[PDB]
Amino acid sequence: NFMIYPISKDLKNGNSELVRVYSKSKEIQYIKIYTKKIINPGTTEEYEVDIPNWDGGLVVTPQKVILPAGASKSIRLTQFKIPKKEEVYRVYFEAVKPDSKTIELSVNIIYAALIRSLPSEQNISLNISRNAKKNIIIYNNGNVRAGVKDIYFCKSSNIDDNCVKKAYNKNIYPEKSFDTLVNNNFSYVFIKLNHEGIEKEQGLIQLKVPA
Amino acid sequence: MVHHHHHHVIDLLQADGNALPSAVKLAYSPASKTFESYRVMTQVHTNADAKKVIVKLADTPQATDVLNSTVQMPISVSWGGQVLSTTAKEFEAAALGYSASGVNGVSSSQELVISAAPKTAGTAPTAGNYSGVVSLVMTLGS
Ligand code: NI
Ligand code: NI
Repeated sequence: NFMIYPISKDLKNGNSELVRVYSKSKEIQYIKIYTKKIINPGTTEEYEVDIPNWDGGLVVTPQKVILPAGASKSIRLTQFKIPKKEEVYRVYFEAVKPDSKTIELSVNIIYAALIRSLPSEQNISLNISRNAKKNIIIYNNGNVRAGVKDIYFCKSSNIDDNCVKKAYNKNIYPEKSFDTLVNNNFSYVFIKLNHEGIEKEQGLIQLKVPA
Repeated sequence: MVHHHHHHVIDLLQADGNALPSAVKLAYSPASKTFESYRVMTQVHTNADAKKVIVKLADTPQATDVLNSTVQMPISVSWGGQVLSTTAKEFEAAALGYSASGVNGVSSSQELVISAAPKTAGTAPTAGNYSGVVSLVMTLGS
């Protein structure tokens, strides 16, 4: 029984970050930590798979902690290599029972942290495309995921309030493509991405290709 | 104030504000051919933008019996009105919910219904130990 902070992390330039683990328990716990890599993320083809600790892109020190009652610990996470493009991982935190100080079906809650292994120069580049069935397709040409908040299928070239604001809220990861589920005859499209602090807002528009 | 870089947390608690337990036993009773449900309401403690929390479990849980693994009796686990599959279930905040606290992450007040099941419907029960575990996994999505 414990809690971790935080549950999502970005890692750039080879610098480590820490995930902290806090016990809510009166009994001493034993915690093991393991990393899975996320393949074809953002897609319907997204799955997880176990990787090793130093050659898979993530360095996790340590992977086993004795966590005394009410104690807290730090786990270090750093990238092995700096990738050419964004890779994404999940780091699991699990109470292992050597012992943790009808029947019993003990409940083991597990937390996993989403880790973004980021490239040196974050570059965002989007492509436009038309499907078979001529749905409109967005492709990620950049080395970093593209968080799409809202897409503007403008009738005109410019953003009149007649255009159809369709919300997608989806991350399009590099080398991958995304279906707008729109085949209609829009002239130009406008895409809105996410920001809060520091990382620099931009806005972008891409011409439709005909059906 | 000054960042305070990271902004995402998850902590699952009872809606009491109290902790979940390690082990749980359903009372074993016929009740006109039924098995009672270990309901527990929940809190989910998270910072704003929490809402994209996903929940999938490590493996399909089993009543586990070494000496006899012969027969297994199903277990169905409901959260937010949805069953819980080894397949990740995208959730929205599911707090109901939305409030703001610059000092606090505001709760998500509803019930987890672990409702153990039978292999065939309307079923006469077998006899045995049925030990076991249920791993539960909280994360965010890509
Ligand atoms: Ni700093
Ligand atoms: Ni965020």
